[PDB]
Amino acid sequence: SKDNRMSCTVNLLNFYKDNNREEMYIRYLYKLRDLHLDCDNYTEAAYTLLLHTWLLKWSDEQCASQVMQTGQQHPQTHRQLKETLYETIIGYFDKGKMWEEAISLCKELAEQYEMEIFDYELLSQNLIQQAKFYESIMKILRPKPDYFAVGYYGQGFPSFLRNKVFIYRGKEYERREDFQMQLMTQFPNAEKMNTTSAPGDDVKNAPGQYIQCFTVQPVLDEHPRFKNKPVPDQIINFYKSNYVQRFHYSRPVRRGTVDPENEFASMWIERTSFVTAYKLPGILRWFEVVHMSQTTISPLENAIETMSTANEKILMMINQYQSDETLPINPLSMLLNGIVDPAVMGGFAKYEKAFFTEEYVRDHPEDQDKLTHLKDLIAWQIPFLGAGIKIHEKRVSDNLRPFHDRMEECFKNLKMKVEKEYGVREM
Amino acid sequence: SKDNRMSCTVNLLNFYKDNNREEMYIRYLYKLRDLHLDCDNYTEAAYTLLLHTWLLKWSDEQCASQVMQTGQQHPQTHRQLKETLYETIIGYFDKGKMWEEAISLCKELAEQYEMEIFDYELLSQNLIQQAKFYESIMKILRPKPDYFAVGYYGQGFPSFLRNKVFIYRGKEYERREDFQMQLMTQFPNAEKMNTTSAPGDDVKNAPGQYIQCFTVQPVLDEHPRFKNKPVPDQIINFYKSNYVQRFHYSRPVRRGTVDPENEFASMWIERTSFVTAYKLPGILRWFEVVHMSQTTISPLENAIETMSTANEKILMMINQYQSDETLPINPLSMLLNGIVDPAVMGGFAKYEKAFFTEEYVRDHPEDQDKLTHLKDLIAWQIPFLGAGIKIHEKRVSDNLRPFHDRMEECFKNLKMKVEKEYGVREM
Amino acid sequence: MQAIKCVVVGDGAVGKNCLLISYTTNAFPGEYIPTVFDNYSANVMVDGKPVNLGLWDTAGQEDYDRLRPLSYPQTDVFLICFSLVSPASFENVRAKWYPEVRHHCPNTPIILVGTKLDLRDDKDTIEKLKEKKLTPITYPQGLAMAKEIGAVKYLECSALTQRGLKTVFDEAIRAVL
Amino acid sequence: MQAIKCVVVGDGAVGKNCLLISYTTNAFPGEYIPTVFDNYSANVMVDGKPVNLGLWDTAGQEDYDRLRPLSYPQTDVFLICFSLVSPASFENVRAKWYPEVRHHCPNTPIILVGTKLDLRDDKDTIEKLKEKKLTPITYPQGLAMAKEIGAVKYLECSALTQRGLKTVFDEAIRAVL
Repeated sequence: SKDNRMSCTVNLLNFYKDNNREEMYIRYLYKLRDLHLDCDNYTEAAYTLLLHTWLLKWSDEQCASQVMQTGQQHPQTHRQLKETLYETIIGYFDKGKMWEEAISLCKELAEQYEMEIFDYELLSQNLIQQAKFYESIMKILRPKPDYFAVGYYGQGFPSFLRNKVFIYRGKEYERREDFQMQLMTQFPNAEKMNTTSAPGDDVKNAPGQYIQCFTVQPVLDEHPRFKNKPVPDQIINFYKSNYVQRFHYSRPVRRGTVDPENEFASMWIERTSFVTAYKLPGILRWFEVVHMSQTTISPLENAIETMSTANEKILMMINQYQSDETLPINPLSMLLNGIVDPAVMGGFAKYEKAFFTEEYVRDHPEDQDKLTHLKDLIAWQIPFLGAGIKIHEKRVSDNLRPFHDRMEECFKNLKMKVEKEYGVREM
Repeated sequence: SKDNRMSCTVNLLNFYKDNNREEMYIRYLYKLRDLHLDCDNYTEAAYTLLLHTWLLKWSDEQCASQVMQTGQQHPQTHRQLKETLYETIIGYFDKGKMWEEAISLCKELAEQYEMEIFDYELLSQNLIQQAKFYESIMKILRPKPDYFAVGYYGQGFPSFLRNKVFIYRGKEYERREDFQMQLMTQFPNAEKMNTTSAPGDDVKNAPGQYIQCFTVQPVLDEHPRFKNKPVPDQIINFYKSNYVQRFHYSRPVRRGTVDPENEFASMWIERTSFVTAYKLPGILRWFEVVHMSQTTISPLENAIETMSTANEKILMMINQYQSDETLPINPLSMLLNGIVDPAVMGGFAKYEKAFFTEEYVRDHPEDQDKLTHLKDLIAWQIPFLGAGIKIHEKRVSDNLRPFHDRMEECFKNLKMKVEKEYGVREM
Repeated sequence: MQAIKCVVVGDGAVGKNCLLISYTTNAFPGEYIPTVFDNYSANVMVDGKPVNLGLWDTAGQEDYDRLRPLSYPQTDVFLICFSLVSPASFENVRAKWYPEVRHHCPNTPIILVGTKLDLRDDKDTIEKLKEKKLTPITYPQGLAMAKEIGAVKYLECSALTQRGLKTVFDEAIRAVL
Repeated sequence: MQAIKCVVVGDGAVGKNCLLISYTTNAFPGEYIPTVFDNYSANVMVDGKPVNLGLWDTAGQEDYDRLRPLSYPQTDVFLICFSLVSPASFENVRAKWYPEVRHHCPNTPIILVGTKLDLRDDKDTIEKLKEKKLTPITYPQGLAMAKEIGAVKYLECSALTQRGLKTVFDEAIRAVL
């Protein structure tokens, strides 16, 4: 219902765009915006109205009749209408916690006030507001959206859907379970599809409606502004999960025969990359994937990734704790210990025992560097763990002192073993 | 002997610049800074430290031993030192009420925090303080400084002084009598000249020290960023008295017959233009005059300037009063009533009696254009005074009411006559 | 956001790792990618509220009897786990786990979780169990157990099918708040 | 800062305007440039206090007797001015100005100002005055006048030499402060 409705609205928006009827295009902008505010989608409402401000110039030109919403309808310079809109939009972005966009718009406004219209009161307020946004980015928690890929297959679907795949932007920490419950609500005639693997022409050509849904991972987009610079986790992480057009799906696949003791020796990964028409967030909560690639990760490439990720986690936690000293220590205990004493899952030994024997290296010479990289990662895991454990040592409750005393033990023993074997690294 | 100490110090400074000795040059930037803080000149202290930061780059390159100041001498990136100095400077300019400069440097620092080192706390604070500076420019009185010309004549002066003229930026509320008093104590052997006229070679070549000093008028420098823009008196007025290279002096000279009734018919103006090496404020309270020219203004021309100035005063006051309603009326009462009922000095009636006789026109064909200009100015003065009076009418106290009614009468009558003669204008 | 410490105990068979990781990664069923390191973390809005759920994976092996409980202090909730297809584990709930947990955390709430639910109706599994004169655990047996050990809730689930899975952790958090 | 409304009265000969404008423009002595428009304003500091001093220049002619006092209400200080080279102005201080000012502003402070100080020692001025059996006004004659009408101060000065000038306004303000 609401979903399809938004789709129809955007399709007509595009029709009027393509047919260069500006009045109608604008009108539909506002229809779409009202749908968004109905759902409390403040972000997508902002991106929507920006479609309007795109048509306005910073100018003293009297706004045309067509260029104005049928609601407003009074003489205004372009600069004025644009200013008013920018205020509304910045407000929407604020409510949806995209503060980098609010800031970007504020900046434009600020340049007008200072360079063009010379209003220092407004500039003053603007700067104070930017100062609050910049502060907010740092001091306020912005929950990570989950993203989901939905394929729509079968002749039962409209052309704008049929046999395509979209990436959706979920609500805060939203789970596929619920997202898909709702979605299925949108498509009563549809069958829930039981796989994540792309279907054949036997499906795509069937008369009904078959829907595929699975969680995908957002890839950080290349940012020139961040290129060689020392950007702090709290600033860059957001972009890790937001303003994104590239997404990954990873599936485990067993190739070769499984060793029961070591499941990691046999675990290949099938990784699909999706690229959307426009980045998310945007004027809709979903965009169509226009590009798809596949890659296969060997058990070793995967070990390497796992290790990279763990190291990353520990480093990040260390900075997060080093900066804010009010945090609960439980999360640190859990992560650190989980890596220092992986009594259940086995830790990087499962990797050694898998890749460091003579047989493997003899069977895969082309893997030499990777093997070395792995060793390096393990060598690098030690000083990191130690840095975080020292913090743990300062912050830990008395209740947990015996727990910590034992963590340190395991660590010391592990530092000793690993340094002997892979070398020393200091951070 | 602080003017002398500063002179020496700046001389050796220049020497070091020209001679490419950076350590000594910097040692003297700092001597000069301390000399300014002695006299409590924060503005010129800031301007001197900028001489130092001019050498630093925004960069992580270690500061050379010799680019650092003698006291500090610890390892620092260029950027770290630059930032530190910028903070100090921005502070000096704060105490100097130089807020447009403070804001400039702020802008620099902020682009650093935002684009380069990614510190959003420092950024956020920077932004709040810019906001305060703009607010300040808007809501806080900055006393207009006076500028004094000083000729140093005779062979008794050091060559850097000898037979040259300088423009001195006066302190707040400093008038020529105070200034000159303290100046002439710095030159015990100096005679004090009684004219503003440039002296001949008889004086310049004499063995003694002859000092000539008079107040000059600053001329608004041409600013690219204000060109076609609608800048507020509150903003641009400050540029009228600050950051200036050009000054006028006007000496009335009578030529021909003096009409006891109309002294304005016979009054010519001798206007000298001075141009300083560098703007004021700057590294010192005084800079040398390099170009100097002379122009002669006819009584008619002068009348034009006068009219223009009165019109402009009325206008500014109107803006000022519309904008802040808490203001005392006495200044408005005085200005308006002074221009509407000039019972003492006579008003533009004198201009009419002078230049609008058929004789004057038969004598001065070339001046016809200006004549209309004058008439124009006169016509335009009517709607101005009128708007001032409306305002006055709303504000005036019950004690000054009768006064106001009288002002009102004279205006209505004058409006009648002026419209009748030169036509109508309005705002 | 509020942090919650959930310690997960029970025997080897039970498949705790599989459970936790299957949940926290929002994985498609069967498609979870295991790793070599312990525990796991979720961020969720549970009822009106955002929280960070720490899930501590304990080793149920006897060699750790003296070390394991070092994790206990400051625990908000416990999940005691057994396989619905492993009667022995089910017994070790009253035998070992509840005793241990209660010994170190007399105050802290327990949630009893049967796992491998997807296997209870599996003809082959029922067969192997039968050969040993054994039968899989029924819901009322499990509930009986929960009521006995003073477990705040009793839940059944499967990591493979994910039936019942979200609800275990919902119940953990609801038991804490 | 602090506003001060200073009203200037006296006969015509006295040359109030030249005084006012040459003080406010801080003009070079003799080099003052007149305008066709009345009054004048200065932003000055006195004893380290900033003030905006408006100077209202009144008409001394009797055609203005009825109109002039409309200005008087809410005046902070008055300057009553006579030329030291015009015995008659000195008299009208006693006969005309003081009575008028005091009738309208009974408690408002008054500075008594003799002007044209530069001419009191001028040969020709003294000789023309002698032709009519007149003398310039002596310092003590003026001081006496001031005590008489109750002037807060009595000052002499020349708008041309500018000697004595700055003091007049410093003293008016000091009289309000």
